[PDB]
Amino acid sequence: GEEQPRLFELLGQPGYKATWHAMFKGESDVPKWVSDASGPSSPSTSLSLEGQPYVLANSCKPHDCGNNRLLVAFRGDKSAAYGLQVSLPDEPAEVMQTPSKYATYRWYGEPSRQVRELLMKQLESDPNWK
Repeated sequence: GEEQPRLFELLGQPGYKATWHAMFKGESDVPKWVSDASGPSSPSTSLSLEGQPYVLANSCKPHDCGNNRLLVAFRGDKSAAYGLQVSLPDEPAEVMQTPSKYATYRWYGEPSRQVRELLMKQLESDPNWK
């Protein structure tokens, strides 16, 4: 794996910007923060999945970061992107303990099961995520 720019940085580049835009074609009721994907973001990673390259990026909703997470997998060649939006409720307190049991997921780009799993692994890289 190799460090890559953060999502807001990637999306400033003409190539990633265009692939991202294309991902939302035909989608309805997409929150502005998701299509913008301009909020806090930790470093991305380029890696391989069974010999196919992806750039795995993340962001979260400004000022509601823990409860609103975005994970993205761009193909290495930038020809397609796949996305995962994670939503957590505010209550009960145990959401913080086992967020996986409370989360609602929305998928973008019609990812395969294997790409879905790759995106879940990125989410699960947070040591508090369980």
